[PDB]
Amino acid sequence: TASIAQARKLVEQLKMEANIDRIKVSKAAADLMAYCEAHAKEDPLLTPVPASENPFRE
Amino acid sequence: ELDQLRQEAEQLKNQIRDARKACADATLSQITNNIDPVGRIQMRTRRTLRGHLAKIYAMHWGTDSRLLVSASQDGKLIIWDSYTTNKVHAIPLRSSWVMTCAYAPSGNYVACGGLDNICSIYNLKTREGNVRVSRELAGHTGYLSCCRFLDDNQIVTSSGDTTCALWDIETGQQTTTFTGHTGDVMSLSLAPDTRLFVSGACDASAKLWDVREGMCRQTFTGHESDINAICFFPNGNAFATGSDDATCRLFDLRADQELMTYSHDNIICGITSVSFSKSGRLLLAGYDDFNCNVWDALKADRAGVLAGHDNRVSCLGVTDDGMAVATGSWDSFLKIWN
Amino acid sequence: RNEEKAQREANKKIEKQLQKDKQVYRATHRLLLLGAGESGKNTIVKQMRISGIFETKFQVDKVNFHMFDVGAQRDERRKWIQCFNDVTAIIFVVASSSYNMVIREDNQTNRLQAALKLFDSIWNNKWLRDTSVILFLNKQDLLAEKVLAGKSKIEDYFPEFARYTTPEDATPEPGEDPRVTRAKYFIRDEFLRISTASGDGRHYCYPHFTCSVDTENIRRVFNDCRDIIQRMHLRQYELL
Amino acid sequence: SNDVRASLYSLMVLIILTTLVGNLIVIVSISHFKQLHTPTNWLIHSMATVDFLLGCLVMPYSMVRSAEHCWYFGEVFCKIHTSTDIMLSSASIFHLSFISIDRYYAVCDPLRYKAKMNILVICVMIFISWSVPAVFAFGMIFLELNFKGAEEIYYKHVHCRGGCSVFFSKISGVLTFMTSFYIPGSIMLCVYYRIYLIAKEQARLISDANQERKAVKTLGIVMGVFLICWCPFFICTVMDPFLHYIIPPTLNDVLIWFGYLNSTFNPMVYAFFYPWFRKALKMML
Ligand SMILES: CCc1[nH]nc(C(=O)Nc2ccc([C@H]3CNCCO3)cc2)c1C
Repeated sequence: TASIAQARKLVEQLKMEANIDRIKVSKAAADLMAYCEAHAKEDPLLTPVPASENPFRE
Repeated sequence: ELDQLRQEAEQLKNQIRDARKACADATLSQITNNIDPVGRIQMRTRRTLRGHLAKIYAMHWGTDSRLLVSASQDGKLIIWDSYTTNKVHAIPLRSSWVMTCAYAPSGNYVACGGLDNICSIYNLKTREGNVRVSRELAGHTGYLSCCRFLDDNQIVTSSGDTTCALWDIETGQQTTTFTGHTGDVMSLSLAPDTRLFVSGACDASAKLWDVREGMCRQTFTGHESDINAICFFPNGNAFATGSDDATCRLFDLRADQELMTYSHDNIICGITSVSFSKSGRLLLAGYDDFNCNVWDALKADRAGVLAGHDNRVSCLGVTDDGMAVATGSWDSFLKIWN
Repeated sequence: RNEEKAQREANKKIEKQLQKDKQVYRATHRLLLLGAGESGKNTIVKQMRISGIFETKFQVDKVNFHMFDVGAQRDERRKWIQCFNDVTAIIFVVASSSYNMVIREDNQTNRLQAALKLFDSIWNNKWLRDTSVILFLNKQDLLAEKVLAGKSKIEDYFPEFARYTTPEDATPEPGEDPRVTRAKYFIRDEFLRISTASGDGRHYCYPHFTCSVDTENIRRVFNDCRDIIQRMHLRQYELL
Repeated sequence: SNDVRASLYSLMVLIILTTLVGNLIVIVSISHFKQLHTPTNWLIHSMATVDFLLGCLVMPYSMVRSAEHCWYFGEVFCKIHTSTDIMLSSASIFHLSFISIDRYYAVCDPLRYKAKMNILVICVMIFISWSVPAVFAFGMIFLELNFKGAEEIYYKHVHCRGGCSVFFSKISGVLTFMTSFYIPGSIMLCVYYRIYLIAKEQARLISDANQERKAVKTLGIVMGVFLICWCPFFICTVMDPFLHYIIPPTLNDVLIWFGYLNSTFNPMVYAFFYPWFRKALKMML
């Protein structure tokens, strides 16, 4: 039936989702922290940027 | 046979949850506590954009980071020049119920959508000075929530029919229709690599879709209300989700894990719009408390508060270079804050 | 700079046109038009006449009216509802006739129960708290020929109406078949019972009795809207 | 005695400070809020501004004139003084009448309110109420039009009251009364009576549907303030010329000070009485 077909589709989708490589959360957190600290040097809108370079002029 | 399918689905769910629990053997709370806090942050409004009639429902920015667009409940799509604070374009619509905006990377196409279930593509730079509806997009049954341009001849539409769709502008066909979810979808966000995008539905479950293969790729859960806003990390590894339960969350694609979240025991309203900065150090979220309450992306600490609006904040945006922030609320007042 | 002068003049012209659009938008009055599947809304919009969403514009005497007959939203959802917190009034339309135990939806209960649940949900919604609901009962003459024979009594799925007695408010001035007046005032009374649960002076209810198709469906709306605004302007000045 | 003089000085200081602070608070609150820029709020702002000018540049100079029963400096300053007091009080009266008309259109004709009371007509109201009083106030005073005769009466009456004072003749007084305290008062009375009837019928309908005082209290407050303040002064000054000008100056002092008390009480009836304004003010706090 239609319910049988949709349940089989969901089961197959779950099987496909299970067949995915797993990456440790620590590595992802380290990469995120590294990117954040590497690009924090420029960081406009956070660093005290000079008042004569912002073209808003107010 | 239905019972067998149910039991095998439950077994698969048990297996995947056990695998997820096995992988979640670490957390970043301690290490982010080790890092130095950013400190005190305060910003003040620089310009104020006004001229709409009813509550502003959307806002999007162009790659030039100078001009932008806004959509009103009246039925007006207005293209602003933010530097000089001028209106450069004004476009009336046929449907008065519009809740979408988009601006083409090429800089000459604009889209709009909403209850009418038709997404209109407008040609900004034609032989004639005036701007005309280039094409129309039928097919969706439910209301359109948002629309994004993949390129100059492609577009992605998210509708109230619990189904999203790619569209080729030239042929006007609902090619590459992504079907999934149970409840309606209301938010979308593309990727810099222009190969994947995530969608959020009211059933508290976000789906990462790959455009090329045209089927579902990843699934993320963890919220207790409808998904109200979505944004995608500049690095392309993470994304931010905002719901109506006063909780913002951050997830990572590679780990496929519900990562750290935010909470402050002084707010009860729901989030409406969420957006990062250039470097991703701080995250701006709009609430119903008539202000933008900015958080630190790593410390999960309230570092700065941005008041100045007197109604619900329904859309906010940060330009690509992290140069400035724009916020538009239900008082019909776009304001640039820096 | 000639270029900046051109920019300024273009912005001025844009503002000049948007001002006229402001005047026209401010002049008119906008009314949602929410109804049921069985109730005949096409007939009413056709009478006022003489994409999933439709609009019908008309003027009664001199006020411009915009009726937003919604047909595009995802029915089993409330997200589209908050888009309508600034309309003047909702023209709720449920017809009096019920055929013989006919359900509005497959999972929904009978019409005289699904309509009650719909009215309750719309009334108690937090986003809809300053809008006055206008009931509009249709297919009245069909009910007049329905209960007249007595075969399909209201007692088919209503344990009451046997102990019900007509109130003094019943004034059928034409005087036609005073037997049906009991039934019509019954259905009006369960519709009016719900409006008093959360009624705290912010939003009212305006029942009506409409038979088939008639031109007066225009005029009534006019009158109702007027009254609503009066009360809305007598709570701002501590006069009501 | 000096004790009564000191008491008068203290009372007048209290009155001037009260009017200044109240009008300033109203002006600053209505001046910068996006949620309240309705044209009627512009009319309230104009009321507050004209009351503030009256409280700043007219009150203190007549504060001491009545205190010592004498005038310090004559020449031509008292001319502009008596021509400014007229202008400011008349502007206040006209603003009150225009507010009444606006509320009448707000209630009696509810669904054509914003297609008639837009910012264009309200600007015309402000312009008329600022221009018409000023022209006559300066013309009559400068062009020697106030008495148009009775020179002996003018000279002996002005000298008695302290050196310079407001004087009215028969025809001038009759025209002043008819043009300044008959159209505004009658318009206000008729408008608020109609609004009272409408509110009474609507309250009765609601009461006998879901089974008066507020309308009585509010219209009371408004009419009581206006009448108790202005009516005695105008009635006395219109009856006096036909009674051979037999009136002690203390009555005139108290009547002018009742008009001033009206200028002081005005921004509490129209701005401090309604919940939305107090809500905004407490939101500031
Ligand atoms: C605009 C038409 C007009 N034409 N004439 C007058 C006039 O005389 N009004 C007026 C108002 C107040 C006073 C009091 C107030 N403070 C005490 C002393 O003066 C006197 C006169 C008007 C209005």
